[PDB]
Order: sequence, then C-alpha cells, then structure tokens
Amino acid sequence: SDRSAQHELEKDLSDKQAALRIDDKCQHLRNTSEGVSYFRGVERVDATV
Amino acid sequence: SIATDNLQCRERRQHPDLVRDYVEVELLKETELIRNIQELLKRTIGQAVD
Amino acid sequence: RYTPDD
Amino acid sequence: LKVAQTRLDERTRRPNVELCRDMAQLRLVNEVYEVDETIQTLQQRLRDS
Amino acid sequence: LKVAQTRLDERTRRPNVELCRDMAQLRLVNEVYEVDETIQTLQQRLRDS
Amino acid sequence: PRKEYEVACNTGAYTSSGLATAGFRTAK
Amino acid sequence: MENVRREATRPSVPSGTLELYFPDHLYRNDYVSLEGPRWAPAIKQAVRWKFT
Amino acid sequence: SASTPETWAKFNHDNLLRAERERLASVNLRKLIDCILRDTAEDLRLQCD
Amino acid sequence: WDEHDNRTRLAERIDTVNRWKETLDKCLTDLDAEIDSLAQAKESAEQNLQAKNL
Repeated sequence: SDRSAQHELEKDLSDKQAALRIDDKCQHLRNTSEGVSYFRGVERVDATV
Repeated sequence: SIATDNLQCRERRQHPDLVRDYVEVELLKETELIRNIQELLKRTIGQAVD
Repeated sequence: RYTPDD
Repeated sequence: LKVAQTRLDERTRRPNVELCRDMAQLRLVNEVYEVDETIQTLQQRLRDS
Repeated sequence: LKVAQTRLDERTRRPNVELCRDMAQLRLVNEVYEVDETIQTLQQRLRDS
Repeated sequence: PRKEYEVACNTGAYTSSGLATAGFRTAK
Repeated sequence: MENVRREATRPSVPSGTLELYFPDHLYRNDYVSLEGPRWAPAIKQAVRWKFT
Repeated sequence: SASTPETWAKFNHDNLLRAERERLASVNLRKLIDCILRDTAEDLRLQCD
Repeated sequence: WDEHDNRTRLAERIDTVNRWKETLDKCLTDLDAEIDSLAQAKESAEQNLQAKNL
C-alpha cells in the first residue's frame, strides 16, 4: 500500500511539472518574438474542467 | 444553468455508485448544443443590424 | 488505451 | 493583436486536470474583442480623412 | 494610378472650343479600369497567401 | 488472464476506463 | 457654359474602385462546429472511501 | 446648362432600382432568420425529451 | 427666439435622462454583487449537506 500511494504522488508530480514547463514557455513569450503567428478561430473554445 | 446543476448534483454521489451512460453523454450533448445556439444567434443578430 | 496499429 | 493571440493559443495543450478556465482566459478574450472594435473605429476615421 | 488620374484631371480647364474628345481620354479610362482590376486580383493573391 | 480481457475490452478510439496495471484505480 | 463639372459632387451612376492598404477584414469568417470536453466535469468532495 | 432630360430620367431610374433591390434582400434575410429560429427550438426540444 | 426655447427644452430632457441612467447603473452593480454572494452561500450549504451521511 505504501508504494501504491507513492505512485499516485509521483504521477501528479510529473503532470504538474510538464504544466510548469508549458507555462514558463508562456511567460517568457515577448513582443515581436519568433514563434508568434496569426492563428485564427480557436478563441471561443472551452473543453475545460 | 439547469443542466449544469443536473451534472453537478449527479456527480454528488456515494462511493460504490459512480456510473456513466447516455445520461452524462446526452447531458454533454445538451451543453454543446446550447453553446452552438448562442454563437449562431449572435452572428445572425449582427447581420440583422447591418 | 491504444492498439499498436494506429 | 498578433502577440495577444499567440499567448492565448498554446495553453489548450495542457494535460488533464490542470487545464482551467482561468481569469487569464477571461481577460485575454476581453482584450481580443476590445481591440477588434478599436480597429473598426480607427478605420472609420481613416475613411473620413 | 495616382499619377494616372491626376494626369487625366486638368484636361478639363481647356477653353471654349478646342476642348475635344481624343484617343487620350479613351485610353485613359481604359488604363484606369484595368489598373483597378489588377489591384483587386492582387488582393485575391493576398488572401490566398 | 484478466489482463488479456481488459486489453481486449479497452483498446479502441472510443472511450477508456483506466483499469491500470496495479495500485489504486479510478473511482469512476 | 460649364457647370456640370462643379456639379460632380454626387456621382450620377459612378461607384468605381477606391484605394486601400488596410484590408484587415473582420477577424471572423463563417463558423465552425465546436465540440465539448472529453470526460466529465469534476468539482468538489466532502468525504471519501478507502480500502486500507 | 446643367442637365438633359434623359440623363435626369436615368438618374431617377437608377436610384429607384437601388431601393428595390435592397428591399428584396431584406425580405430574404427575414425569412432565413425565421426558419433558423424554428429549427433551433425543435431540435433542443427533442434532445431534452 | 422660438428656436432658442426649443434648444433649451432638449437640454433639460437630456439632463434628466442622464441622471436616471446613472442610478440604474449603480443598481445593476449591486445586482451582480448580491448574485455572487447568494451563489457562494448555496455551494457552502451544499457541502454541509454532503457531509451529513457519515
């Protein structure tokens, strides 16, 4: 049972840390940068829980 | 709002009963239908005013 | 959740 | 507008539960629409000129 | 086409008699219409890009 | 045994019950 | 002998073609059928259940 | 001298036809909107049933 | 003089409609506040019920 509980905790650690990396990429996005692109359409989008 | 409350209350349930069928699926269909309805309404009213 | 196929 | 869209785009890639309808999304969509009406007004002024 | 239409304009200062239809004006309206359709085609290319 | 049948039942582009290998499984 | 030229204020027929370098059409063009959230919503719990 | 009878007539004729076309377009859009309203209501009804 | 008096009439009309406007706006703001608070109380009572089986 101990090891099972550990497993759940590290699963959560992994997914959250991936999210952190994504939002660091978000943060350091800066005006007149490279990857900026006109994408159009997907604003009114909510598949969110 | 009624559908959101329906799904919320259904989520509220005790441990040994937690199941999923059309009920959840069909309610999700309701929600999606509703959202599409609003967007189409807004576009139509825009054309009307022009 | 996936086959090898796809 | 370019950069604002850019920052909006990526965040739908986030995995299962950490995806949220954050006030970030709120303010972002507000900015998008508002700058749209701003553009329309300015173009009307241009025609006037 | 700026220079084209202004080039056409001041022809309408001419005094009483020598004011005359000429191949110039015919050719002038021809070039006006064709530069217009040129511009719209190039806009079409812009949308495709 | 059960392993083969769970693989058979949960493989397609349709839905998926997270019947994991071991450890606590999903409440749904 | 010439005043139609001053009366050119209102185009009898002409509409013609104008001059722009700012097309920037309104960001919207037609619609797209959206789709909902994979899996079902999750909100809040009071007490939970366990096998120890 | 400022105008000639046929030109003045054609002036009037053009304006009339313009108004007529706009009225036709309005009628068409009205009917389309009505039908969309009806279909929306019925489909949501069936889904709830 | 007739023109002038008509102008003054329209002035007073617009002033009155303006003040009615601002009162209506403040009422709507309070509407939002109370609606939000009612929501909060509702959810709180809900989990209070939820715990009542243990």
